[PDB]
Amino acid sequence: VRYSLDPENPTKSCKSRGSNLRVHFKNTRETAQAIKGMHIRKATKYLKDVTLQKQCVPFRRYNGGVGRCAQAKQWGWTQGRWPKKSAEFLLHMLKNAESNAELKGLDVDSLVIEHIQVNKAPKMRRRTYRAHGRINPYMSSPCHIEMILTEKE
Amino acid sequence: NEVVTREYTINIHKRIHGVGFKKRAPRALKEIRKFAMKEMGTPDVRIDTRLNKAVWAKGIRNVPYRIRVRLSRKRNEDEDSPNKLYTLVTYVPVTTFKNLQTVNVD
Amino acid sequence: SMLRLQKRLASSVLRCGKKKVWLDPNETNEIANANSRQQIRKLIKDGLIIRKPVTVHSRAR
Amino acid sequence: SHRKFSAPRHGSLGFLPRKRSSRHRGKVKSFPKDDPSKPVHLTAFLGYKAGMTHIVREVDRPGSKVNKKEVVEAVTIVETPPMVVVGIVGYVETPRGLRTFKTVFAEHISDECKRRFYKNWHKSKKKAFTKYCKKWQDEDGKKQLEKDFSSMKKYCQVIRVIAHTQMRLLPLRQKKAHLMEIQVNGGTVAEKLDWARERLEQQVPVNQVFGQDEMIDVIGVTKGKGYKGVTSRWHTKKLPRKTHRGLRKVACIGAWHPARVAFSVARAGQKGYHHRTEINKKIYKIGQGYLIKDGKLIKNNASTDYDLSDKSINPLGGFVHYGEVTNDFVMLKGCVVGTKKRVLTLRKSLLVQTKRRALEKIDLKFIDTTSKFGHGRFQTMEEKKAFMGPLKKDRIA
RNA sequence: GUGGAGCCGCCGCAGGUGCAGAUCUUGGUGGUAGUAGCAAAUAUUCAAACGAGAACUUUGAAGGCCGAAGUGGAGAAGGG
RNA sequence: GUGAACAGCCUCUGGCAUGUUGGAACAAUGUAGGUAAGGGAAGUCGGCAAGCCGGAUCCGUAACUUCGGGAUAAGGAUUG
RNA sequence: AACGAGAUUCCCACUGUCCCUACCUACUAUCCAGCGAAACCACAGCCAAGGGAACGGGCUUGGCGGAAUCAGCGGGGAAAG
Ligand SMILES: [Mg+2]
Repeated sequence: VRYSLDPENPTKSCKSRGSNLRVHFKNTRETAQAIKGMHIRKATKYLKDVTLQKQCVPFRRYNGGVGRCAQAKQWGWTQGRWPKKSAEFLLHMLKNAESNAELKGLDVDSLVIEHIQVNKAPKMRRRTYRAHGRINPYMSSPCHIEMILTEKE
Repeated sequence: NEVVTREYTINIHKRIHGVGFKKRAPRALKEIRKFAMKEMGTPDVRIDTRLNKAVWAKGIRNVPYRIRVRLSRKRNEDEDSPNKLYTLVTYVPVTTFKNLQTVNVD
Repeated sequence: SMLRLQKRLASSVLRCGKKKVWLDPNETNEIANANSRQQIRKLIKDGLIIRKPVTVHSRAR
Repeated sequence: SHRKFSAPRHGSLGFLPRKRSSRHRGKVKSFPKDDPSKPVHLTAFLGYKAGMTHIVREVDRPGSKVNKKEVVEAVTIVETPPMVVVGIVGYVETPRGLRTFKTVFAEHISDECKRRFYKNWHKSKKKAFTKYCKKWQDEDGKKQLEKDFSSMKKYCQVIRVIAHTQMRLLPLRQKKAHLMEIQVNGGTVAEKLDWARERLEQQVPVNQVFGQDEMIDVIGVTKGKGYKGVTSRWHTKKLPRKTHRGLRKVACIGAWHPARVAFSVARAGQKGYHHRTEINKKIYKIGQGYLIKDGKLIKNNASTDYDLSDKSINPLGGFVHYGEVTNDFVMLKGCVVGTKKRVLTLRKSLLVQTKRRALEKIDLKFIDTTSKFGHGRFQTMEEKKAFMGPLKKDRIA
């Protein structure tokens, strides 16, 4: 399809997109603002240390009630968290971006992540059962995430 | 990359302390693992069935205070993990722990 | 490698409970092939499925 | 409105921000006044509290009902290895307060001082003062180094002394020196400053700073108890049993119209680990520890004039949670702020007192070195095995 | 700029004629909020197999509970 | 098996996986379960709540009464 | 008389009801991986005094006023239903 902000040079740029996939929106938004502008082999290595809880993800915007961890000092912040389901869905797609790069005849040793956005998908619902005969929803909030990779040279 | 084998004393009574009555034997095996990944230094730790029985021989809340183990660093095969070493932590029974120290065995 | 059916049919043909069945867990893919009772009585005779005898409750004391 | 029954305040508002203090080593907030006529001397000293015992002393207080009898007193003992003077700081006064003029450090500084200047000594290249030592020996850096003592002597009016502790002499696992900065309150500033250039990188013992029955002050950080509730942080009265939502809480935390929770009300937060200064702690004994190997080191602490034994003040089994004392020590009457193994700065008193309870002499008659790790009932191991006899300990010889 | 098949001015005529509110109706979405919470009835652990993938599946061993007015074995009503 | 007992507690036959999740930590406040020196209702609207007493054997049992009761009154001793 | 999960006063024994609180345990709360609501919501949120629909978050005159937040808390929001 058509993305947000077509890159300045499409010959030496690669891209991926993942639609309608079930993560939390808010935690995936903030593991993507950690790796924006980051090189792919650093981003692939940083995302492993989130799932192994050796290096965290600072929660900068959607941070209501998010507790504090010492690994958030590298980011200049206080609050941080380690979303492992979110760090696998945009690591399984970061492989897809370097799977598309070698089909486009591009070098992966200089690919950086220029553009990455997460925005919301339609919420799919199920319902819970509260006091006094009441129903209230467990609405799930999945997301469309979307990324551009560019060689620097 | 060694294939060596050593045998140790573990006092479990020191390493679990102030642990609850229903978590007292289940911790006692995730303190044997944290020993063997500290000592043999590998994340892959296998223990066998005859050592599970020796810790659980007295229920959960009554752990035997001290056990005599042997640790075998070995290697793996058939599309293994990117770590190729693992430890088989197995059990040698003893009757008396006094004057027992960690010897290197052949 | 679900062995729920072979667990169920054995306790019906051994006339025992589901609890008292089958030491020797090595032949899994052999006894997972048996999906009949006529097949399961062969595995008894070839010794891959045993009765696992009754727990002691001595009235000695 | 008019409570019907008057009670006083729970807690003191003088210590109000019940905060984790920003220091582990106690800061001297105000040093004792210094006069030129009086001899030249230091004023504070660092020590590490080891534990408590008690004592038996012959009281001498005419008029009381205790006079000329034996009294037990609970004493704490504080192991103080001799300090090493490292640097000299001058302070010139402004109409905005005191201001640091400049500092001169010793020629070659110790290795455990340098460990204080790093949060990671292992990942370091230990490069501190490598370029500052070279100016004591390069002569261009040296004839201006003597210039900074003459401008020190001319302008600044109060000078202090940077010293540290010899953590090699203690059973702790710490090895970082505690670097203190203490004030010389002696004569005039030229004799006050030539008294410190003479003794850079040289040891200063404890008996040269303090004296026997010379009443001092203890400055420390309190026993940290954590995040504790209202009835333990402020000792507020518990509610009766029937109370819904909670027993151990303060009920009315204010009126309607002040419309804000006042500062003067009791509520939950961090209890302990606060900076406090005790006043008027009497010294009973300045002991010296574990001398020469020519004949014997000699343990010989806690052996008063009536005891006459080969005792030493470290109790039978070693101090609980501290270790085994090999150094010079100070013993102080009463409780003293801090856990064991905790730094606390001993300090001469600001105020003068005569008061006939200070300034009195004391003669100890007994120090029990019985085991504190339970109910000890023996004192020296020979006194135990003389009473106990032989056991199954040898069983071959 | 999108969009892809109809529409508008003037002279008269005719109304189901113009919204910010009605604890308005129907539909949609926020902040609260990745927060409250996923805490009644003691309890799990080791190896293995299948697998892209196992705290939860199956199996083997150990530890436990229901303890014959049962967490066992059969039915009526109801469910289909 | 214990016991007066289809009481409670512990196992066998036969079941089950701790009741819609796990991991680490052991602060406050709670909810549930306990102990407490000296005093013993001084607490409070009120002994609320909790605690004492408790099985059985041999003794011994008052006022009152519709002469049936009260009554395991009360108070005692013993138990492996 | 007997009998009351009935109302009441006193006495013996008993005791954390209290003097005066303390400590221990389990499940939480807390931190994390996964999953995730609702109430409520003009705009919003530091005070004092004044005037006012006579008791202000806003107005007037003063006091003053730094990002983002985490555990609690029950003064207020003349809090919500
Ligand atoms: Mg001061």
